[PDB]
Amino acid sequence: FALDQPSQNQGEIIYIGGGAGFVSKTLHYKSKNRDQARNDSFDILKQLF
RNA sequence: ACGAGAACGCAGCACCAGCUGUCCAACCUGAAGAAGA
Repeated sequence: FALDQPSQNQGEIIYIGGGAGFVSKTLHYKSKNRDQARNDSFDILKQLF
């Protein structure tokens, strides 16, 4: 209902634990472009499911 | 009727005394329960 999600506060956000998403598991989209990172993600996830 | 006969190379005696199989050394290195249940 709120989804405030405080942001830009000196980077104080950590996805600690699990059962949240597959983005925190695979690390290639922090050094690519949105279309390019999603293309690489599609290439690597074609082998899964 | 032998340069002969008779005659134990034998008796006593600890291969023993002292001496750390010790000294140094990490079972140690590298490694998400996620993911479309």
